[PDB]
Amino acid sequence: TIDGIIKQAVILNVVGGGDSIADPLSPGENDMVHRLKRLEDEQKGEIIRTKHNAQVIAKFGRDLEDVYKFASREHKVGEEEEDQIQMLEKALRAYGNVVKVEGESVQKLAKALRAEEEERTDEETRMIGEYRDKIDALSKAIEIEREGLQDEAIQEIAGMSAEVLEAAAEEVPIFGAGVATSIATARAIEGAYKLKAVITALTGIDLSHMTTPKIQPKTLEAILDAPGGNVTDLMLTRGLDSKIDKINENLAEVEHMQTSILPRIKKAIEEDRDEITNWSPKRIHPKSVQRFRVPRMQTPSIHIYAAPWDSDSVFIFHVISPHHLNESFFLGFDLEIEYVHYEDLAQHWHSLGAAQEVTGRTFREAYREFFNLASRSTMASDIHKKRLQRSRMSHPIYLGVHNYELSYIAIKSNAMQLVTDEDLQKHVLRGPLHFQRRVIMAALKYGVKVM
Amino acid sequence: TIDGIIQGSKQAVILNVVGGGDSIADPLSPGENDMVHRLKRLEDEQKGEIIRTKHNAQVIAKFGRDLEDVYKFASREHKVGEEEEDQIQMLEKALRAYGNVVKVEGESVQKLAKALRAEEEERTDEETRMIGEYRDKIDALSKAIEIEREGLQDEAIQEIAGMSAEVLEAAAEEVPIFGAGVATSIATARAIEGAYKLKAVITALTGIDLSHMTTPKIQPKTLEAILDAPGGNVTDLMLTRGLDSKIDKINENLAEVEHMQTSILPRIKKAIEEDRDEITNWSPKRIHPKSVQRFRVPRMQTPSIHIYAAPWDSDSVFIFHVISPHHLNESFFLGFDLEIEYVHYEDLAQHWHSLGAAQEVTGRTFREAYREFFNLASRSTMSHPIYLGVHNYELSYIAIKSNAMQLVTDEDLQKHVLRGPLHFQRRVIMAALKYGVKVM
Amino acid sequence: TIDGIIQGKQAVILNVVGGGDSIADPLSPGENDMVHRLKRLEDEQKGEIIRTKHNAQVIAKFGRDLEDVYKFASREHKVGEEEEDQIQMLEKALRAYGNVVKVEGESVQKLAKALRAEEEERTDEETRMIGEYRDKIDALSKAIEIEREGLQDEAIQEIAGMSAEVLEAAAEEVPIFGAGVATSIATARAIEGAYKLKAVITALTGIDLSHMTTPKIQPKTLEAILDAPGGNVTDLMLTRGLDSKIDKINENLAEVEHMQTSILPRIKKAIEEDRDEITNWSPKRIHPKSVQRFRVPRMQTPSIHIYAAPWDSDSVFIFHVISPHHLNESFFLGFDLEIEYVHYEDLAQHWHSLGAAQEVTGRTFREAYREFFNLASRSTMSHPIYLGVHNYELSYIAIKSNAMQLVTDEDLQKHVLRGPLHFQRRVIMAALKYGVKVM
Repeated sequence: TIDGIIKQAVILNVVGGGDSIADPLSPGENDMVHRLKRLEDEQKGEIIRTKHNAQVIAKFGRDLEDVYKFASREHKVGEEEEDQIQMLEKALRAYGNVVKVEGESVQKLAKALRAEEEERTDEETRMIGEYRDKIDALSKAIEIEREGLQDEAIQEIAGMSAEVLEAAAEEVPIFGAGVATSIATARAIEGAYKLKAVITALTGIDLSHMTTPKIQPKTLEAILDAPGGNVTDLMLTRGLDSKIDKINENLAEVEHMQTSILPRIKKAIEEDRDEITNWSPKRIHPKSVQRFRVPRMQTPSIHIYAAPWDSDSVFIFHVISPHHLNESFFLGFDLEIEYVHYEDLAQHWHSLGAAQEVTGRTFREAYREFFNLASRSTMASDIHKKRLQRSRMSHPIYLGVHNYELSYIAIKSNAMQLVTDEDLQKHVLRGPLHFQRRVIMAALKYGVKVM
Repeated sequence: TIDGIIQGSKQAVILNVVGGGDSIADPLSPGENDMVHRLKRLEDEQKGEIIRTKHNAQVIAKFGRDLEDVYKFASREHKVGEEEEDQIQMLEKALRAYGNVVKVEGESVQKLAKALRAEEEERTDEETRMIGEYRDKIDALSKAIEIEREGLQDEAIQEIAGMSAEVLEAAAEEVPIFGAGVATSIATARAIEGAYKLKAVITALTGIDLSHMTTPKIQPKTLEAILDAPGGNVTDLMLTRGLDSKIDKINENLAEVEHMQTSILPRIKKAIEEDRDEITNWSPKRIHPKSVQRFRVPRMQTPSIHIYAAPWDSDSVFIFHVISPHHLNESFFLGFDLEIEYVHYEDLAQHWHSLGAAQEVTGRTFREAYREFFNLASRSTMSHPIYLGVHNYELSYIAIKSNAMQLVTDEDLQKHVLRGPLHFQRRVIMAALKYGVKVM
Repeated sequence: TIDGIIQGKQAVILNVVGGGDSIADPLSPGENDMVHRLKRLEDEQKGEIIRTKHNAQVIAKFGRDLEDVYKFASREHKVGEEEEDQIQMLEKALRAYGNVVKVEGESVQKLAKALRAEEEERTDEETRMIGEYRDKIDALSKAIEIEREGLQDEAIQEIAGMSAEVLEAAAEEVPIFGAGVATSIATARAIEGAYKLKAVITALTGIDLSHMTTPKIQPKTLEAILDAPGGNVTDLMLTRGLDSKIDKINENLAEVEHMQTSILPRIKKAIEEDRDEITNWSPKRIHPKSVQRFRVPRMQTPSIHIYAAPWDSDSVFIFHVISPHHLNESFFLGFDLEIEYVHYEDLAQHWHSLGAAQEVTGRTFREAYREFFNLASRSTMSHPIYLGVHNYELSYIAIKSNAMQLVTDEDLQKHVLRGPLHFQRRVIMAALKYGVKVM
């Protein structure tokens, strides 16, 4: 229940190609980053499919094409009508199969990087060579970007388009090798074949959290850690271990869906046999699957809340972890009082959540303390104190959602640095207040490095 | 004219679904309002590719090859010389196709509505079937809304539920034309119109904006009835309230397209023949932009929620000017000064643009309306308002009017609306104008 | 270097909403980012229609090279022995881009030349072509006429509002394909985008080319239409817009020629130099390592770069507009709306790889913000907060001329600063990008 009271600094992210930030207090901008991401991923997928369909089928199996065809090409009726359970199983299996292939590739490269030099095979030597050539490009890019900064800057380290970022940053491209416009990542392949899209379409279960970042913050940090000097093989692993963390987190989610939730969906279909007009054993009726609806504010994302009074200095993050690790934390801000709150919380009791030992406080208990502790600060004006006291007896106003790309543990670690690292706290709050709020979001999602 | 006090200083829900549902915006943000339209167009174009690929044979079997002809002209073929398309024949084809799609939608809702308000014994086997299938979807929506309601904090103002477009179609769409109970395959009349670029081509050839001719993705009165019956099964009669709201909008759309065909189409034909000797290389097969500027509505007189700001630096003052479809040439004023807890309402006169049907000459000018508004507002500080832009609405004009009416008269509404950051309060007013809020 | 005091009828942004290029609040990093994201998605959807409708005619006119660049970008992926020579590709895409814009340029030149030629001197086809251009201008005039009497007594906003397809039909002087058929008009900007020419150059080299574009409407064309109310715009007056277009086309042509003669040879050199610095090096591949030599810092790209004050102020914003690399020029344009203050200053040339060398005059961007922030901070040394980028569509000279009117035209200064401050900032952006006309 941390109530910590708050040179060049860089957001560990790339603009253009990289994932977007938003002002936490702007519901519109947060909604639009998701809308734009979906439209951009759909246009990318057409290129992946056209370029690589034969090779995707050869590697991952025709199941991926089957899920794609069902999603957007064919609609079967009567006797030929698709078994939607068989479809749901197919899409879950395909998603898990794509991410496990990604994981194995990063594991192999990570293992090779921490395997002396003499001990490395010819192909281990080859593969580290190819990875280091890309890292050299990223290093030179970051070098040129760094001396372009003003004496006192708070901004993202670099700026490259998605195609340039894939060519330089993506460690283990599945197809597309060293041809720009042709690089096919596991995230691109999943999106192209609409694997998550179909799982969500059939079950109502949101899976936006099951993704990977386009660049690893710890990779960027290591490049800055070694200025001109070549980043150690060991230092590179930090980024690669962050990636495997997220991949394993994704794999555990899909396995939790297959072993825990899939059996109950099957059960629900047979139970509703006499509750549904023209019931079919081949169809998942929306009625049968509302059993597994998480409340919109309990999905695995950064949920943003505003103060119940007119304030642009107060915002609450409530970040929820994947369902299999049924965890969440509170991160509150009052920039007018230079105040930051952190707290670990209890587990939700929604259908999708895995059961844990019942420790931690309620989100409700957490916002009462946030407003309470704020009203006690010596820095607070008599007007502000009275507004915080009114808000405390009041409840926070839900704005919306902002999906995160790192592991839940890494977002937790990012939040921890925002509450404890006092050096961080003084390079973050500079410039227009609305700009400060974006920077806090960026610090929560990726991290900032001070120089 | 109605002028009350939005008293500032329970739970209140916006009758809309996030994700799948139509978007709101801060009225004072011109950028966000512009981008909701841009994003909607891009999302509808991606959806249309799936509708076309999955259903083209069945669309042609049901609505006729005219829809495919409009699509092909819009985005697949470009004919030249002797084979060059008669653009009037095209304009007629697209208007006819649009009208044919919406009349099929209307007939389906009518049939379901009629069945729902028929004695159980009186209902046919298929009427019993169809109400069964509709109720199964409503049960899903009810359970969804039930789970969503106990997730709310003690004091919340937000949208009732959150589901993706594909989940919302499966649970909310009463009369899917194709796609039955297969997610990713449900084809609505709104999806079919968009997929075949019917409005797109009418606008492209005439310059006439038709953004207003749409249907909502969920009926607010349907959501209201579900909340009206907590766990308890919504009455068949109660369900009709949403279905009647839908038929209102469909009939409103049908009257617009009929107004375009009988009133405006003849004058466009006339204008082409009149400009015979005013146009270099004139063709009877081409609609020249010169000939069709006669029918240009001023950008601020289109059927939408038009947003204006105060001529001084204020984030508390904003004016809605909502214009009805051209056939019902009506509009109203809805002014806000949140600093003074003030709301203005007023019915206004009819515009004299080409597209407007003539009415009896009552009501004050928009100019007369802002003078009073700004007079009261400037007391806190003649003034002319700053136009920000447009925000298209999905319900009937009558339902938006009714929504505006509740913002001026329902004092219980006024006290749950202005809470949190002022920018958030402005979005909530927009949401209340577009969909409505229910208090609990 | 000019420092003036902004002072304070109808005033109009010389742009069309819907179909026309977007503005943004300079102090909103999100809205600036999203206008670019939306533009790319809209251009990709448009390109599918251009390709499907016109592929045979594009190949007949410009050659199969355009289709080859498109196919490489989004349709095929060759491997092993059959793998594409990425240098041959880069040359092909640069050649194709240059070939499309030079065809556009020649068409505007021909129409411009005809418009200045005395009526008797004009050929039958010169008479035809001016007739067709004037019919479109009449449509634009009537559109603008109807739009003008819809304005309130005191209005500051864009002159007109039409969708892209309606704007192409009425405004685009020299459509390459699509003639007088809405949904079918193919501009050089549409054709370039459809065949992913710049997309592939950027994808292979990392060099941003967002600046190489044309506006969807010429501000000087709109100005001339307002200059002649009901009265027919003179042939000579129309040329002002047509000369602005040729300015931008020639600016684009000089950039691509600068890329081909100056930068392309060094990229080829860099590939051979890194022969022993790259694991599994190929003479057919452009490795990202080899092309970082030519990376412009993100804040030095040819765009309107926006900076905020290092303190909490919504009245202070700095434009730093950078010209195309071949004309290695830039200027500073600072605003403090709380003090009614505007700063202008010409600056020095950047020393990034892509910049053509000039004579070493002008002050540093750092020197420029020091003074700006000094005067501004008096209301409250300081370093500005970078927000992001906003690409411009007119010639660099025309944006410079637009900035000049914001600092010197005192009549302009009093119709711009009216209404909510956030709205005022958008209007300044609009005035910088297109211009405003007062009536």
